[PDB]
Amino acid sequence: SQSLYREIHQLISFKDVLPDKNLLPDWSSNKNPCTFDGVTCRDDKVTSIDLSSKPLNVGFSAVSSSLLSLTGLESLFLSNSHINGSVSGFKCSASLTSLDLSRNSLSGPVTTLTSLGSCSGLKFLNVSSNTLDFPGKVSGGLKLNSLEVLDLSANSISGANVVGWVLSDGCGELKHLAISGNKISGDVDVSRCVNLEFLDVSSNNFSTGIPFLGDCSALQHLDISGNKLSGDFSRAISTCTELKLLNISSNQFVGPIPPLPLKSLQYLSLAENKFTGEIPDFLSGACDTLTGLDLSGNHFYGAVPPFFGSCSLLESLALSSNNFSGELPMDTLLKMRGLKVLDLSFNEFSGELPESLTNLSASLLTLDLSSNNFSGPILPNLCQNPKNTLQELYLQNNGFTGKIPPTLSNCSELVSLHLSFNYLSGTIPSSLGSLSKLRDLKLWLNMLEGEIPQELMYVKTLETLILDFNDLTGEIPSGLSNCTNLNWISLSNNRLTGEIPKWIGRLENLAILKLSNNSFSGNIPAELGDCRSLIWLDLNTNLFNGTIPAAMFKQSGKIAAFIAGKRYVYIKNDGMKKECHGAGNLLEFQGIRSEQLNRLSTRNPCNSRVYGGHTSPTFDNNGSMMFLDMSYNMLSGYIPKEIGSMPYLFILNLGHNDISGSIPDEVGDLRGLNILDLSSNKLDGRIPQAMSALTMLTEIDLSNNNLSGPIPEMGQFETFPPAKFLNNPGLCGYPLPRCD
Ligand SMILES: *[C@@H]1O[C@H](CO)[C@@H](O[C@@H]2O[C@H](CO)[C@@H](O[C@@H]3O[C@H](CO)[C@@H](O)[C@H](O[C@H]4O[C@H](CO)[C@@H](O)[C@H](O)[C@@H]4O)[C@@H]3O)[C@H](O)[C@H]2NC(C)=O)[C@H](O)[C@H]1NC(C)=O
Ligand SMILES: *[C@@H]1O[C@H](CO)[C@@H](O[C@@H]2O[C@H](CO)[C@@H](O[C@@H]3O[C@H](CO)[C@@H](O)[C@H](O[C@H]4O[C@H](CO)[C@@H](O)[C@H](O)[C@@H]4O)[C@@H]3O)[C@H](O)[C@H]2NC(C)=O)[C@H](O)[C@H]1NC(C)=O
Ligand SMILES: *[C@@H]1O[C@H](CO)[C@@H](O[C@@H]2O[C@H](CO)[C@@H](O)[C@H](O)[C@H]2NC(C)=O)[C@H](O)[C@H]1NC(C)=O
Ligand SMILES: *[C@@H]1O[C@H](CO)[C@@H](O)[C@H](O)[C@H]1NC(C)=O
Ligand SMILES: *[C@@H]1O[C@H](CO)[C@@H](O)[C@H](O)[C@H]1NC(C)=O
Ligand SMILES: *[C@@H]1O[C@H](CO)[C@@H](O)[C@H](O)[C@H]1NC(C)=O
Repeated sequence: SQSLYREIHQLISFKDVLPDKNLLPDWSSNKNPCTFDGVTCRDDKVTSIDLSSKPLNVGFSAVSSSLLSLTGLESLFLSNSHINGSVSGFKCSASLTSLDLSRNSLSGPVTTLTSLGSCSGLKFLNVSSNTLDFPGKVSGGLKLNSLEVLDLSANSISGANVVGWVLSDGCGELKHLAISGNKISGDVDVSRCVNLEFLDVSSNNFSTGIPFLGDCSALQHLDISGNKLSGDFSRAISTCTELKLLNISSNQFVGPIPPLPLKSLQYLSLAENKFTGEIPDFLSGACDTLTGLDLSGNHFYGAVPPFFGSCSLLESLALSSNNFSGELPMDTLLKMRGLKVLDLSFNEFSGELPESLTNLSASLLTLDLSSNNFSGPILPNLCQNPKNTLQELYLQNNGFTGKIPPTLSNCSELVSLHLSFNYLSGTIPSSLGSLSKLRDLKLWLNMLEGEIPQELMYVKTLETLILDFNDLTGEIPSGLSNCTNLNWISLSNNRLTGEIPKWIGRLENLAILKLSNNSFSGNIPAELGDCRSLIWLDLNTNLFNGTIPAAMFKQSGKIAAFIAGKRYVYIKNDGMKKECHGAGNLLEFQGIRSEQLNRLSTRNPCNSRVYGGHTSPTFDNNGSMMFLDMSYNMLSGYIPKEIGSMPYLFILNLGHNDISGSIPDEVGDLRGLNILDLSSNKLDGRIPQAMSALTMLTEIDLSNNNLSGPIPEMGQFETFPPAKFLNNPGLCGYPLPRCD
């Protein structure tokens, strides 16, 4: 036939316009397209093409001209295919049923989509994750009332009543409308869309009316989350008898939980609003079907009602960041046969942990009790129940006393263990070495004693070891060398001894090493220079000595930084108190209230400058050290000129050592430098004029040295007070007295 002749010539013309033709190596002239990778055939005819996640790097016009006009083509999948340009008029086969152009670079007004009316059989359209917008006046209509499924999410569509524009020429056929992640506002009226099953208008700019749903006869999924809505959503959905998922989270709803349609409800989220009061008894009506409940981040209080025992299907219950109280309602929890995630964090539950909690160890995946006022010991009998499934145990920021139950080694599925901010005494059980899947061990701010267990070597998966603020002793166990995936080691504020092992150069995943305020000693191992992920090195307040090895900077410019997305807290030191040392403590802060930072004050001579966030380096490839504090040690000799080879270095603290020689002119290359402390050393010579080039300095200290001659007049030096240059006899020039 001709369509066969035409099919093959159309496919190859397309292949030929690709900048990297090597992309479709088995597509070739004089070969049957039904044997081509990417192609689906039925009865020797092409029915589908899927070139998704291939970087075609071509424009839509190539697509519409070569592919969309193919006789008999039923679907075209081109997600994440580096297609750019915009849609416009073309000839389109009548059999084309589905078009997926998601995750591309289509641009232009969303009205360009109207030209897909050419495709008279088009029922499913995905253009999510592009840059389609809506310039100015919202008039006319999209004119694609034949669609069953339309996804316009994650575009650049900003405007009022864009939804009216989509539905203007009818929506009797529409089953699924998604338009989340834009900047759309105004009215949402889908009452004429009597077949609509799925509506997602989340993460937009709605702040007026609640969506009008009319009879709401087929609606199963309603997501209006991530807006600024308030008002009577209860009345709006009261007719929705088929509703399975209702997500109204992250809005501005206030008041108690109002009536809800419960007979079909599987997932409910009211999280991150301003709801008040107690959980009402009438919610028992969903217990036949409810699968997920989320009430987090409101102002709820009281206790978890008894009726929840009948919710035998409830898999996850999240109630964090409210004000629930009383004891852990074990009587109710134990009936929840299907429960898998339990999150009561950031409330005021109190009392000791009930013995019966040991049964849940066999059903739960996540147990999060962090940031409550629990007291007593961690259940020793925990994970007795053979076939322990528990993966995540979060008990941080409570009032637990006693030992860390070695028993915890029986929860053999554990990937994450956070017992920080408690009053735990005793040792770190050697048996934790058994947790062969453990990635995160966080035990900081307790009273743990004894040595860091050698047996940790048995945990190949270990990524974070956070042991700060305890009473630990002994040396860094050689065993940790086997833990090659470690990316965050924090041992500060203990009483550890010995040297930094040279095997540390072996850990090529290690981004953060914090060992401040201990009694570590000897030389800084040149081997640190071998760590290719290292961006945060804190050794302040120890007994280190020898000279700073030039080699430790060999990675500069070669660093790519698995460390991001972890909640941290950075407590900046004010030079006000002399007992307070270092630039500042970077600390892990998952599941802990900042209000409880005051717990540190019995363990920390530091008075109040707090920087929150989630870890997030600034480069992605070819960066360098970002933080280097080696202050308050006994380092000597001169500063290597390779010190200047770190353009991402925000902070440099070498204060309070015995460093001598002159300041290398290469310090002037540290263009990202915010802080520079070299105070209380034996540095001499001149401040290099090269340092006039730095533009990001917020703090400098060069006081208590033997520096001499004039302070550089250009750059930022005139900006700092005399105090920063005191006790340098040969030193003159503003902010000091003019030079003789
Ligand atoms: C319109 O297009 C967008 C963009 O493609 C699309 O959104 C994406 O949908 C997919 C699912 O189709 C999402 O990817 C999933 O992510 C979850 C975890 O968040 C994974 O568990 C899923 O993996 C499953 O399936 C895989 C096979 O593909 C298996 O290998 C795996 O074992 C799992 O079984 C799955 O990858 C994706 O996150 C979204 N979001 C994006 C990319 O923005 C959207 O659904 C389309 N719209 C319509 C109406 O179809
Ligand atoms: C390195 O580690 C050691 C070990 O933590 C650390 O020494 C400790 O410092 C803290 C903080 O300065 C000290 O806390 C004190 O505890 C005594 C009782 O032992 C209290 O009487 C003191 O209370 C004062 O401060 C309170 C408010 O913070 C006031 O309410 C009260 O009225 C007092 O003014 C004080 O809190 C702790 O004693 C020491 N412990 C040891 C072992 O010395 C050291 O500071 C760390 N070094 C650095 C540079 O951080
Ligand atoms: C309920 O809606 C919330 C809020 O939109 C969802 O949480 C967000 O998920 C999006 C991606 O869809 C993320 O970009 C946001 O960071 C999330 N926000 C918050 C505050 O968590 C949530 O996933 C929805 N629940 C369900 C089951 O769909
Ligand atoms: C589309 O992508 C190509 C390849 O980078 C580029 O050269 C071209 O200018 C782009 N077209 C538009 C409309 O920006
Ligand atoms: C959201 O809508 C309001 C009112 O229409 C408008 O003034 C504002 O610019 C929009 N805000 C955002 C985040 O675009
Ligand atoms: C939270 O609950 C406690 C205990 O019932 C109560 O005393 C306290 O006032 C509540 N907190 C707030 C902020 O209302």
